[PDB]
Amino acid sequence: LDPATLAAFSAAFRGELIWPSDADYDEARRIWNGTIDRRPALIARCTSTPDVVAAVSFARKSGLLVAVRGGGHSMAGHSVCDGGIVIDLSLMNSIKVSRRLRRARAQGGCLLGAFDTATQAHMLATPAGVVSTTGLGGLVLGGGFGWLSRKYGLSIDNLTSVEIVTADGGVLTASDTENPDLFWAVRGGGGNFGVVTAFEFDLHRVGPVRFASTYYSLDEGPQVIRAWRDHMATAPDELTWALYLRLAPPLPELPADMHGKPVICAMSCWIGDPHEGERQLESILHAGKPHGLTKATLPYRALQAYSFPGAVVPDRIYTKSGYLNELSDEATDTVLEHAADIASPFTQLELLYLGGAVARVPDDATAYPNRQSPFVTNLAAAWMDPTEDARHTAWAREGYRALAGHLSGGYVNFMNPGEADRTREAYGAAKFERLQGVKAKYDPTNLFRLNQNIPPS
Amino acid sequence: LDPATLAAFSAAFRGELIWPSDADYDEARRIWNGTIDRRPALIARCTSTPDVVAAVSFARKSGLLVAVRGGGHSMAGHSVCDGGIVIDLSLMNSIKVSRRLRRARAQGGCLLGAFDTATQAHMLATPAGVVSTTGLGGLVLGGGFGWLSRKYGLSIDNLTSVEIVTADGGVLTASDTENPDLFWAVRGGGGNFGVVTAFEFDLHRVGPVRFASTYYSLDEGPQVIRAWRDHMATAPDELTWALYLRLAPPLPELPADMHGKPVICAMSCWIGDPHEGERQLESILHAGKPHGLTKATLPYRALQAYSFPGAVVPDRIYTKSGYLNELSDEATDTVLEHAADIASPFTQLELLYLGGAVARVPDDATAYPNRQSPFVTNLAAAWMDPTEDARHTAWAREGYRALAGHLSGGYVNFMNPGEADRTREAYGAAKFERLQGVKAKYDPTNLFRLNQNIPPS
Ligand SMILES: Cc1cc2nc3c(=O)[nH]c(=O)nc-3n(C[C@H](O)[C@H](O)[C@H](O)COP(=O)(O)OP(=O)(O)OC[C@H]3O[C@@H](n4cnc5c(N)ncnc54)[C@H](O)[C@@H]3O)c2cc1C
Ligand SMILES: Cc1cc2nc3c(=O)[nH]c(=O)nc-3n(C[C@H](O)[C@H](O)[C@H](O)COP(=O)(O)OP(=O)(O)OC[C@H]3O[C@@H](n4cnc5c(N)ncnc54)[C@H](O)[C@@H]3O)c2cc1C
Repeated sequence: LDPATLAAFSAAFRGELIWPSDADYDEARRIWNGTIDRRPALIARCTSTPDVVAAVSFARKSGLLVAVRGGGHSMAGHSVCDGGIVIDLSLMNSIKVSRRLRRARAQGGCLLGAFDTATQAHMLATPAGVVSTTGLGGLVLGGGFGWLSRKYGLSIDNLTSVEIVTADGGVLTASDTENPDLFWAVRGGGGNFGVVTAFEFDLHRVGPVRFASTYYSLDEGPQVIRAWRDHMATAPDELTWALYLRLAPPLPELPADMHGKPVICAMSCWIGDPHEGERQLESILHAGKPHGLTKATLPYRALQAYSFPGAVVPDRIYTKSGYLNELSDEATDTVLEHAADIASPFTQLELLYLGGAVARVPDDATAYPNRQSPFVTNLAAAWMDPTEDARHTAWAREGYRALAGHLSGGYVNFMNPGEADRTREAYGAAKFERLQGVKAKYDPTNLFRLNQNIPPS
Repeated sequence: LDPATLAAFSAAFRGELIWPSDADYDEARRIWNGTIDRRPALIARCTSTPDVVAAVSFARKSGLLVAVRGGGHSMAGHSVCDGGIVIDLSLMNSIKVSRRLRRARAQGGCLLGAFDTATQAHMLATPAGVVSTTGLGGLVLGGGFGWLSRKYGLSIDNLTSVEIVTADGGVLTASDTENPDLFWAVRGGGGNFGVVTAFEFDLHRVGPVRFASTYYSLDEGPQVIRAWRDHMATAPDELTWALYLRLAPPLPELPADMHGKPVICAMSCWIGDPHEGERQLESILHAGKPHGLTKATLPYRALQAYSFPGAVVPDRIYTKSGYLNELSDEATDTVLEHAADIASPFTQLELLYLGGAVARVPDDATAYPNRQSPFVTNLAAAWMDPTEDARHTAWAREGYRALAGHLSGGYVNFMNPGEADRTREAYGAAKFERLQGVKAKYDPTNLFRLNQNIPPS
């Protein structure tokens, strides 16, 4: 690099720089998806909005490929690059909560767990994903859903404004009253339009929630899934009920006989009065014979911390995901036969139901696509051994292929590293080309292209 | 203030200053103990170690009373002052966790829930308190105990070094090899010796833990508490079992007749193989009939997020606590009789058992006193109404007074605002006077006096 520019950048940067020669480089460059092994020229750990301005201008002037990293959970591996700069936000994880306002301001590098901790100090909360180690940054920019979404919508449905650094180094506010074209785009358009350094959210009061997790044999697979899809079609918003097909974990609540064998793990909660929730959950817990039933009344922060129970975190991941408008009987049996071939104990075939509040938002209100498709399926292969990559990748691909016509769209936040060309299909032509128009205005050179990328014009 | 001193301060300060005229003054100055209503001259929200150096030097030159704020959980209200400066660390909450080193470097404003999130990304953990909103900063400086402590010790038993800003504005490292007198003092000596801007910890791998919570009627109060005190005397380190006497929360797992009436809430976990945990917990669950039994195998981060059942944040608190060397039958009847008079649904009479790894550290190895007393009781009055302060406070004082002589020492982190004169008894003469000698060296002017204070010399 040009020393003057490198020196210039350094003069303006108060964070920590990690070079390939430094000691925390190999670990700083690893992301959650360990199949992605890349070596940046530079890792810039920003500590403030001025730091990110300096890093973005440096990358622009040097012509370095820009990776932005929040929590490192990209299933496509977008948060690390070969030979470019990582704009790493993981040290910007402060959150200010006003109890009086029911508002949270969170930095771009926050983890969900920290966010939930800070808001639950006041018994407040807003929708986010179910794994607490996930970064707020990439989750919100792609939409973000979890236990609270059927009641309160997507994370973007509770976003009130952002502070964002654009590719030319300027700091902008985006809200419904300031740069509203940009505010439209960041609500579902990913990292395409700049580095969000602050997210502001509306918060809701969420007290203890009745929660249940249990396991069904695949022998009862057809009636469980059918009961689930039938019930969710008319369920109240307060009910969330998700199915995860997987090998049974060797946990004491399940008989040793079931351990390591394909099962349906069913998790459900009631967002509302726990007494009503006890009644609602028990009415849906017995479509199959429930094994290893755990029922609890949990602080919301404890529900957020629950997924998923297990001795390790898988090192290698490959996901194939899409939406469904209906889950047909043919589609049910296909999921069940593919679940029966699960090989790794970390792999999950996820069946999620959204709808509710998410569905109620007008389709063009944000850049998030496919609100009106209630089902999400995610074949989430996960494993350890690098020499078994092909078998696990193959399980997720062929499951996806067997379902293909039932599936439409795609959640940008579940895309794998080979799915760069799924961007148009995911958004649809209308949203895609409106996003292209916002990109030509705020990122005309496509400085931000490590994402489900939207080329300008 | 003197405008050239202030102008120098603000020039060196990259954080936020909050003045009494500022919007968010009133909220920034509130702490968790809402009986403490104080108005600082200035709240300085630090964002880095250089910020803390600037604020500390500004306070010293200005002669402002210094309050240090981490998580705001001071039961004595030490984290806000009338007329001084709050050096507020709550925006410094970044955590670096290295999976290879099993190390966590945590800034001095971290909350436990953020720390546990960050370490559990690698299935790692280290002992801390049981409520995730507590500040790491004040908790560790007093010792720190929770679910992992009988197995792995106090938080200070896993602290390997700190970065600390002393009253003269210098930044020091303290460890077993650098400034070891100071390193002894900060491990149990509170905020007396400076502002800790970073804590480094050893981490341990902690996977799923078998957990149980249940409630006993006070009718069976005597046999439950006797079984508890008899069993813990010889329990393995892996078992933690705590009792919380309280009004039963109106939760669906409990019969409506028990709602709002005094009960023993018993929580236990096994830090180890969940199948062995299931065996161990069931052997201790049946000294009385368990009502509202919840059993679960939880990620450790979810165990940390669990406390407490009901999840309501009380506005007003008053605590009386001490250690016990033995729990006699007469002390047991006293605890049961006072619990029967609990008036507020947020109030708890806590019965904890430490021992284990805490008790195997030599007594003089740190400044934390009374490792050899295994029992802790905490009469924690908590309520909403400011016009009823006297009743709630009276319940706590009277309970403590009833216990009398069974109680010795006292955990500095459970002191109330009227307990400044308990510092000597809490530490004991030998530790107190050694701490004074460390105080004479590192804080001779007693600039840091909002704490269980140790005067120099
Ligand atoms: C185990 C696991 C569980 C999950 N659970 C769910 C869930 O329940 N619900 C759900 O909706 N999703 C979930 N996700 C997906 C998650 O939403 C996406 O992986 C998301 O992009 C991760 O965000 P991140 O900041 O952690 O990842 P990163 O790898 O850091 O970044 C992902 C993308 O966001 C961009 N980006 C990140 N931060 C910023 C920022 N501040 N400004 C601009 N761009 C940014 C990056 O450039 C990249 O394109 C899960 C993922 C994993 C791995
Ligand atoms: C609801 C609740 C549950 C609790 N649970 C437990 C538990 O399970 N186990 C346990 O051991 N304790 C527990 N505690 C007590 C806790 O350890 C003390 O309240 C502790 O002082 C909290 O630290 P803090 O930073 O949050 O509070 P603060 O009010 O911000 O600070 C308390 C003291 O520490 C000083 N201080 C704080 N941070 C720093 C720093 N970085 N450098 C120098 N000084 C600092 C302050 O000056 C003050 O004297 C609990 C408290 C509450 C209120």
